[PDB]
Amino acid sequence: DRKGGSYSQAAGSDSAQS
Amino acid sequence: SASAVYVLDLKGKVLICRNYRGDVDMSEVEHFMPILMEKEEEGMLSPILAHGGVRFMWIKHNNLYLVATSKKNACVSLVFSFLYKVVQVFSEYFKELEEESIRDNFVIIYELLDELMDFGYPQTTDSKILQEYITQEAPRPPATVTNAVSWRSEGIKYRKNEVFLDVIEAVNLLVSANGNVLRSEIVGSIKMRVFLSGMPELRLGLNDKVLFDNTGRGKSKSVELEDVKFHQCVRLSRFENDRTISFIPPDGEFELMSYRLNTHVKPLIWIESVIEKHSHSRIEYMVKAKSQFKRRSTANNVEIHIPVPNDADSPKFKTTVGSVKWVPENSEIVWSVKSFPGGKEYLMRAHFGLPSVEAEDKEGKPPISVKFEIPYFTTSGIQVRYLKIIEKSGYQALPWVRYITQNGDYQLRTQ
Amino acid sequence: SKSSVIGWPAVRERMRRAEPAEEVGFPVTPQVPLRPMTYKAAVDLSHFLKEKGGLEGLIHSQRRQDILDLWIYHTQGYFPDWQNYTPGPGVRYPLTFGWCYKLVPVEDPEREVLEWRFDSRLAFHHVARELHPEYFK
Amino acid sequence: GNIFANLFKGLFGKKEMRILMVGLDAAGKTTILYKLKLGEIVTTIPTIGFNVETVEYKNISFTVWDVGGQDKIRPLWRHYFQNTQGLIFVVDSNDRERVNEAREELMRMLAEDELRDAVLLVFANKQDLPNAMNAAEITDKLGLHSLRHRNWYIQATCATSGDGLYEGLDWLSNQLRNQK
Ligand SMILES: Nc1nc2c(ncn2[C@@H]2O[C@H](COP(=O)(O)OP(=O)(O)OP(=O)(O)O)[C@@H](O)[C@H]2O)c(=O)[nH]1
Ligand SMILES: [Mg+2]
Repeated sequence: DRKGGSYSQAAGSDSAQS
Repeated sequence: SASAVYVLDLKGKVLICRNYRGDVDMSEVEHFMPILMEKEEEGMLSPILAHGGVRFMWIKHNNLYLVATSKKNACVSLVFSFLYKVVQVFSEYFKELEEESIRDNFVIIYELLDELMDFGYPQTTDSKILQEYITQEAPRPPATVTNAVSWRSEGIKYRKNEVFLDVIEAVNLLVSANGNVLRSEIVGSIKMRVFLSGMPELRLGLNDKVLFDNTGRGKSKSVELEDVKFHQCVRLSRFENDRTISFIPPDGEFELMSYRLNTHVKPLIWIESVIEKHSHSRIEYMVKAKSQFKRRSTANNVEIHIPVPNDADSPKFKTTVGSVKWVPENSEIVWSVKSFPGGKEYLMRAHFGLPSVEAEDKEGKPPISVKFEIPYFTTSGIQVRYLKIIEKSGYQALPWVRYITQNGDYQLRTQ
Repeated sequence: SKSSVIGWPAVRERMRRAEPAEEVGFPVTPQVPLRPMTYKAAVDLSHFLKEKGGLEGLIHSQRRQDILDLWIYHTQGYFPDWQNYTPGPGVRYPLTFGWCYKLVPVEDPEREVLEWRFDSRLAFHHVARELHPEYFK
Repeated sequence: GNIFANLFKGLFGKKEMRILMVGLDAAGKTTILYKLKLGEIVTTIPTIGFNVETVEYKNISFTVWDVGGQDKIRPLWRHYFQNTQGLIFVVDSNDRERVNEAREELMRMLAEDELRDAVLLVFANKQDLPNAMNAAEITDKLGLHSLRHRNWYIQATCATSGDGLYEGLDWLSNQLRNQK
């Protein structure tokens, strides 16, 4: 855990925009 | 166009001096202290002084003033930027910025000052790059300084490829005494701690309103960042062409982009405070805090500062949730709340005495500032879409990011 | 996907209940991944919707589309931006490649009645990209 | 926490209480205070400043803070209003022209929101001449019954004799202390 909000994984790019 | 960059102290003694052009005599620093004292005592004190034909432009540090003398029509903005870069380099090299390290790190301090700027024109300012050529515990300079990429040293290898992001929000509200908010702006801050192998070219992608409009998806929740300030690694041309945020992340923690857009929504925390201050008899503080944020978000470490009287004594706090303590050093009541669930309402009833003898001079009405910090809550609604980590060797990155919502210049004007 | 299968009937019922024509904030699930919908994911979702039914032939509405996008985001973590249709008038193709769902007339493009129609050629032919190359970059 | 020490102290008497001495000049306030403390009619010069004394009776330290009735000291009564629990008003029934001034001063002192818990204590001073009024005519003239949320009690005390001081002290103790 960590104060200020748990870290979340990020995507690689806009998969819906090609 | 600084003539001599010097570091002063609280007693007027120059801890360290390093002339760059020699056009200003080293004895002019002695008159800087009397000039600063005269300016402070008359209300005309400014960061840029003027000793006849020589201007002493410098900023105020934690314990010493980094005054940089100049004689010609040098760029004040350039001098300020050089001073800020020097302060950042000192902070990176030395964990403390005080007189304890000035007199103990002179051997490396002199070398850093000499290498940073020559003839008044700075050339190297990257702490990470500068740490490979000037150390306090010498090889040839790294090719990063000579190469175009001066913010990412080549050859960096790590066991894992993890990049931690930090979407820190700054909720600043300027609420007047009439109850209306005048300045309500939210400044984003995307600080990432990139730790990867090699020199990856990060391709940051977010749900920007401009990008959504260009792609044709200008109908969902998009962050309308009025001003976007990218870092040095971020390519300005790529962002100006098609809103492409492509840059090489540095090794360590650094600020990639700093969004800043106005906010037209209601404040997350609403403070309804009253002042039933009797004429030299007593005072009442009917302060009520209303949380307008979402109930799913909790404002951890909520500290709504209520400015109490300076000469108030024997105060009593009648609150509901959270501990209320009065600090005589700050002359205010700190309404500290550990956990503040969204939609909660905390009511406090202050009661403090007052001396019979009236004060000789007025003390003013400092604004009430809250210290709410709700993690995992993005007020602007901006969400990261993708992060294109591309490396020539080829590796599977594991990017990470967290959203933190806090209070910036969230002050409330008093009556 | 057991969760997706369970949510499909409730989502279809909610969409049917809403006619064809209060809380502030944007909470985010802790540790829940958020990313745009992929072409393979869009194709799988379209195939699942076609097999289960309730989406093919249903009257297209803003409320129903928003509810479906919100349910998809909740059950999968996909941003509600890939469920976009090409501007009218006429048949609107999905903006995101791989989507098998499209809007076709049922009778100003805003007042034209549109319904969701399955189209397997959407996952293979970039009709939306070809129609709007500028929007695809 | 433990309150055994407090109970032990209260078993033999712990409460002390406070009191105030205000009123017009030459109203017997200094003489009344001297009689309460010592028990003799001591002649003193007019109180330019103030006199502070204490009286020990009924196991309660009744501290008396005499305040003069001078014009320059009339607005100085607010200094003693801080950390004050009691208040005693000394009327001057032998001064018909000064009766209105004393009533106005009492009304001004009683019209402050800081002094609310101090119960009214009207003492009929100079109760030795035939011109002195009774215990009801003075109260009726001063309108003591119209003081909302004020517990006032009119008592006649003779400065030369000292009669009625014990009754006033008992009334003050009963108003301050609400125990057996
Ligand atoms: N002879 C006589 N004089 C009284 C009596 N009661 C009040 N006085 C008058 O009241 C005055 C009392 O003054 P002090 O005892 O010195 O104190 P005080 O009442 O506060 O008067 P100031 O000091 O002027 O404020 C005396 O000078 C008397 O003239 C009384 O019963 N007999
Ligand atoms: Mg006297």
